[PDB]
Amino acid sequence: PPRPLPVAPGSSKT
Amino acid sequence: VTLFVALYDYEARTEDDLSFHKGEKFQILNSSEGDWWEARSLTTGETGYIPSNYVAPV
Repeated sequence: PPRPLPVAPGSSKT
Repeated sequence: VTLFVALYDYEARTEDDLSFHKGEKFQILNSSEGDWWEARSLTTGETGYIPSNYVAPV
């Protein structure tokens, strides 16, 4: 299931 | 021997997850039950679940 896995800063998500 | 530090801060949006900042130590007890693992802050003593992609073997 979709988890709260936040986006990792720095390299962020492109 | 399996401690992990948080490479980034995080604010649990719920009361189950935990909240900390880059540099927080964590003791993972189980991580094979979903992308999220259950870690216990060795400084506060509280235990909860945090993003496994936000912790690494110190």
